[PDB]
Amino acid sequence: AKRTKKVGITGKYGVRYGSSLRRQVKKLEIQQHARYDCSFCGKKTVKRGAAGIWTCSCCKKTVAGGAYTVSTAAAATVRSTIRRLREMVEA
Amino acid sequence: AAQKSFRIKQKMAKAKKQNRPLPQWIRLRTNNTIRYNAKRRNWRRTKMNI
Amino acid sequence: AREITDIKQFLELTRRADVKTATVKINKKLNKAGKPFRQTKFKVRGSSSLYTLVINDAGKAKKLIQSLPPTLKVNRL
Amino acid sequence: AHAQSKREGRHSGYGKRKGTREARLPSQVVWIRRLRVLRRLLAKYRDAGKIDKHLYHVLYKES
Amino acid sequence: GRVIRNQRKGAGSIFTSHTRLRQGAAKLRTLDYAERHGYIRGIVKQIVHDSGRGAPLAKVVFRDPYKYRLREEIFIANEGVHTGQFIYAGKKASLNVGNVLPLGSVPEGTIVSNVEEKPGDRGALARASGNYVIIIGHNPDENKTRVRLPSGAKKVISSDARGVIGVIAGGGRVDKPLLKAGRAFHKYRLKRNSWPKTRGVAMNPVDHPHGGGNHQHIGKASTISRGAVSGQKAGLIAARRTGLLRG
Amino acid sequence: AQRVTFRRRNPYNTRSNKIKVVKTPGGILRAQHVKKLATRPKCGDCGSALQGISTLRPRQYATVSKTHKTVSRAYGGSRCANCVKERIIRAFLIEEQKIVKKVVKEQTEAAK
RNA sequence: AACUCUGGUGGAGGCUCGUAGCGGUUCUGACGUGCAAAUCGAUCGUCGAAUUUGGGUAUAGGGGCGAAAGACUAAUCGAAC
RNA sequence: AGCAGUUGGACGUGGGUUAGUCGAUCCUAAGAGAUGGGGAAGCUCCGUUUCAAAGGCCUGAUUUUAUGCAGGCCACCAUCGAAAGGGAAUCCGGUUAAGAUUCCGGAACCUGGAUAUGGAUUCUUCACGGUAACGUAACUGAAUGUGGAGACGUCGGCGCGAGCCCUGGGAGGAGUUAUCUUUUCUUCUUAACAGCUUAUCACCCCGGAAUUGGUUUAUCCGGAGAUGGGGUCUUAUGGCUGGAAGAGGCCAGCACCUUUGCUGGCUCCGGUGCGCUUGUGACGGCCCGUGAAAAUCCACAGGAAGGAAUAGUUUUCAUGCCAGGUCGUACUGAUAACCGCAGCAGGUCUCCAAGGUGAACAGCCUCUAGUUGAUAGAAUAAUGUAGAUAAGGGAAGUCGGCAAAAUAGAUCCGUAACUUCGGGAUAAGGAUUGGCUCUAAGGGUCGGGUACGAUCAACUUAGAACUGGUACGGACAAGGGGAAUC
Ligand SMILES: [Mg+2]
Ligand SMILES: [Mg+2]
Ligand SMILES: [Mg+2]
Ligand SMILES: [Mg+2]
Ligand SMILES: [Mg+2]
Ligand SMILES: [Mg+2]
Ligand SMILES: [Mg+2]
Ligand SMILES: [Mg+2]
Ligand SMILES: [Mg+2]
Ligand SMILES: [Mg+2]
Ligand SMILES: [Mg+2]
Ligand SMILES: [Mg+2]
Ligand SMILES: [Mg+2]
Ligand SMILES: [Mg+2]
Ligand SMILES: [Mg+2]
Ligand SMILES: [Mg+2]
Ligand SMILES: [Mg+2]
Ligand SMILES: [Mg+2]
Ligand SMILES: [Mg+2]
Ligand SMILES: [Mg+2]
Ligand SMILES: [Mg+2]
Ligand SMILES: [Mg+2]
Ligand SMILES: [Mg+2]
Ligand SMILES: [Mg+2]
Ligand SMILES: [Mg+2]
Ligand SMILES: [Mg+2]
Ligand SMILES: [Mg+2]
Ligand SMILES: [Mg+2]
Ligand SMILES: [Mg+2]
Ligand SMILES: [Mg+2]
Ligand SMILES: [Mg+2]
Ligand SMILES: [Mg+2]
Ligand SMILES: [Mg+2]
Ligand SMILES: [Mg+2]
Ligand SMILES: [Mg+2]
Ligand SMILES: [Mg+2]
Ligand SMILES: [Mg+2]
Ligand SMILES: [Mg+2]
Ligand SMILES: [Mg+2]
Ligand SMILES: [Mg+2]
Ligand SMILES: [Mg+2]
Ligand SMILES: [Mg+2]
Ligand SMILES: [Mg+2]
Ligand SMILES: [Mg+2]
Ligand SMILES: [Mg+2]
Ligand SMILES: [Mg+2]
Ligand SMILES: [Mg+2]
Ligand SMILES: [Mg+2]
Ligand SMILES: [Mg+2]
Repeated sequence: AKRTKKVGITGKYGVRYGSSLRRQVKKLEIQQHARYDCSFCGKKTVKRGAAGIWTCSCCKKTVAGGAYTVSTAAAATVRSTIRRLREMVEA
Repeated sequence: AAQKSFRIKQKMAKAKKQNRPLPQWIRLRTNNTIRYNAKRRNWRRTKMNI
Repeated sequence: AREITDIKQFLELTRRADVKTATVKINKKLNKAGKPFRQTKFKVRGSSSLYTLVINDAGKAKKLIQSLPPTLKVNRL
Repeated sequence: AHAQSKREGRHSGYGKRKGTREARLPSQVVWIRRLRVLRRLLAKYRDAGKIDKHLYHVLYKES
Repeated sequence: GRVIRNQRKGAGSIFTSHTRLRQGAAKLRTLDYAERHGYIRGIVKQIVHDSGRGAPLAKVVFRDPYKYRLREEIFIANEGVHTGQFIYAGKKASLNVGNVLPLGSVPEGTIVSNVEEKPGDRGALARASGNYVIIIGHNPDENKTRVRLPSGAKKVISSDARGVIGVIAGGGRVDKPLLKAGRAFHKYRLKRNSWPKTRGVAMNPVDHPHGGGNHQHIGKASTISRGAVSGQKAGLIAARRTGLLRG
Repeated sequence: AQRVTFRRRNPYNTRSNKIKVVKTPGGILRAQHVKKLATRPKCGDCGSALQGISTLRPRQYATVSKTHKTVSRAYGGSRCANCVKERIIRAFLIEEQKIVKKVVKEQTEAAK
């Protein structure tokens, strides 16, 4: 069933810590515990391995990433910027 | 301590061989003044402090 | 302790120039379906291991206990 | 004698209980017994041919 | 009358780092002929977790140019590098994420990390997690490169100082609340003994400049001179302004 | 129940002081000091435990014969038959792509 | 239609009740020329972690160390012996 | 020895501690610390690889050799630091007044060294089989490099094993026997080491999957090759055998200052499980925590070098031969062997851990083992200290419900305000509970034509009748609650 209405993963914290703080940690404990898809084998088997490490259980390949997501928005912007500058330099 | 060093066991051996009373013939000597063993040690009275 | 399942290997083992003593141990055992019989263990004392040959037939036991070398000291029981 | 009485079912009423139901026998243990019974029966039936794999796979998840 | 707690940290008795579990000093490869004239290919073999550090470390194995062996370097992993990735380090390296190439041989607006202050000191700037240095300038007549540091500071580095393309991995770490002193305890247990912090106003006057009184107050001004001496500097040292950052 | 004692002067439940209660031919329960369990040799590429090689404590490999410590294939007790297969396939294919790259580069530098 | 609901499963938490353990609330109980230069009894707080602890090691006196009481630094602490 | 004492941890005199395998020794941890060098009037301080001319390993295996009058290689740079961490290897039985993993007997193993025989390999000189995972008794391999082991958190449930517990049959011995009881208690054991077998996981070969299938307690896996059919492996672990019944155990009969023993029998076959303790396996959860190091040992890559007659070399195969030093080793580990002035209700780290009740390593009772020690006797005044009870009232007592009492386990019902929506909550509040005789559900293994039965077993749940001085969480154990304020 629906065990909890809105705390979700932060029902382990009970009534403590403050509701805003438990919301802020809920939105990142979902993110750091989600299974992500691998960019090398296509399977949704990427898990976090001590923040910054994201390891795929198939094919055993490990990517550096953000502390709670595989790809932060700053890093994706950096990847696009370096792609743009490399395409400008080598052409 | 049942796992001693030889230095501790050497001092323990000296203490064992010293843990004796006065010889009785020493009290019969000419101009004897020694009455008893005044450096006598027991394990229940004074710890020898290694 | 090692067990031999071979007769010729045992017999060349008794003449190894390190073996001085053997033992013939007689067990009063039971087979399957419980009939009493006479197991015989021949134990050769090598210099590193003791080798046991287990013979469940008294005819073969009598044959090998006579085929043992005469210079080798055999204990019984 | 008390063990034979307990096997016959005596000395197990409401006032002979000091631990909870889940303390006396866990609901997880009861569930594990049930699920292994149903999976054993389903695998026995599928390998005996009295159900096919397409009925077995429905009944596996429904069990 | 007593030596105070910030003064006691320089003797370094209990205030040393807790460096048992750390993988090594995360440094760039040493500046040799290969890195100075061409490039050298290494291989990422592990992305490991450093203890007391918020960012992962890439154990990148190169070949030693002069002796047949393998030289393992410990880089700070930029966000996007993976195991089995070839890392190309040197002047003739290409502009890919993870490559280690000088600030003279990159375009304007390039985003680097683990970037040096002097050419050959093996990584100094933008090494914490999520941090990066933007390359805003070049000055080829004096071999300089204007960069923007993570603090907003504009700095002029040599164009032969190196940097690793990308942002440092482990970004967004501080966005999660620690929620409890247990999480802060285990945070600082592998860094150093800088926690828990007693406030100086809770102390006695012998323990701190702020201590004492029948009410917990500071008494004198918290803004202390830069030319003040060791023992007085317990407050806001050399503060240009105070209060909230509003206008 | 008979109750056993440690046979050595270490009285603590350390990793090197594990015991096992065993019944002796005298009929009594006695502690038996078990050694540490051995770990399988792992591959140097994938880290998976590799087959055909005995699981011994590290100085027990000096006692056994050469057969127990290797497999008869290349990279015997070092790699695990799919890592070796990948190394062979990669060694063949990259050293053919090197020849292809050599003739393409020679063509492009010989055109102009 | 976005999506809701129910029954199971699962076994999280500086979660709870409570042994060992660690503390030491109240009796302002006992004792108070004591068993004891701080204990005894009941009653209590806590009990899976900011836990409890042995061994090794480091910090030494106007110095240390202090989740801060001028606390603790060998029955010695608003400056040990 | 706060009484005593013939007793003693006391007094007097002696005896006692046996190691290749248990430890130290060796390695590194946090760290201590010389050297070079720098500082300091100096005692000495810094630093631990530095800004040092810091060096030792094999020669291709050998007579112009105490192996050099030769190459070749290594770029590291003291040492101390753990009797709980890492670590080469020993077990059973017996034995003493007191020692034992140390002695004795038997059975092993490890390291170092020497070295012979058998085997193997060799006219294709440095093996062969399997498609393969890999197999084997062997089956050359220097520098150098690489890799592995050492080498690693914590919790949760599940699986397997061991020991214990429970228990059936049988072979003994002991108890009870007015009556009953095929009964109550007890013995029925198998070490290190060795051989052959033995597995989750993992891998290989065939094959090519949607009607998606396999599958866990826990939902993961499959065209990057699932299910399925064959195999390969690690040997934790189990089984059979050797050890090894000859030992040990339980008995019987005869000997009866017999030396002090002899002879004989039996020591067998099972079952069970959310059991307990422990080891372990495959997993899962957690982390801004991702949970030592080195010694040491091995393998691989490389191919320097060396070598072929009836076996030239080489043997990580087997069997043989010799050696294993030094120190510790007795005992207590505490209500008397340690610290607290002591023979002090204090403090002091840890392993093992039976039956019942019960959720329980709680409390209460017992088995093995241990103790029965603490000045005693008499009498039963007050006042105490500890434990209780009390008619009617029920906080009127007191600064204050201090102290005590009430409540309490489990099952079912019922549960408010407020809330950060997680809680509050065991809210509050209310029924039931014994015994006996039954009933009904909840399992495992055993078969089919190229619809159903034997058989075995555990304790959970629900219900019913009957029954009793309405008792029943019958001892123990075990929340008082509510409305509010700071
Ligand atoms: Mg239970
Ligand atoms: Mg449940
Ligand atoms: Mg440090
Ligand atoms: Mg503070
Ligand atoms: Mg204060
Ligand atoms: Mg052993
Ligand atoms: Mg808690
Ligand atoms: Mg609690
Ligand atoms: Mg307690
Ligand atoms: Mg304790
Ligand atoms: Mg008082
Ligand atoms: Mg008094
Ligand atoms: Mg007194
Ligand atoms: Mg001072
Ligand atoms: Mg004050
Ligand atoms: Mg004091
Ligand atoms: Mg007296
Ligand atoms: Mg007297
Ligand atoms: Mg005496
Ligand atoms: Mg040893
Ligand atoms: Mg040392
Ligand atoms: Mg050790
Ligand atoms: Mg023995
Ligand atoms: Mg003894
Ligand atoms: Mg012996
Ligand atoms: Mg031959
Ligand atoms: Mg062959
Ligand atoms: Mg042995
Ligand atoms: Mg398959
Ligand atoms: Mg335990
Ligand atoms: Mg190995
Ligand atoms: Mg050999
Ligand atoms: Mg001894
Ligand atoms: Mg002893
Ligand atoms: Mg003792
Ligand atoms: Mg004393
Ligand atoms: Mg003293
Ligand atoms: Mg006494
Ligand atoms: Mg019990
Ligand atoms: Mg029970
Ligand atoms: Mg009278
Ligand atoms: Mg009354
Ligand atoms: Mg009344
Ligand atoms: Mg009043
Ligand atoms: Mg009044
Ligand atoms: Mg009260
Ligand atoms: Mg209630
Ligand atoms: Mg309330
Ligand atoms: Mg009833």
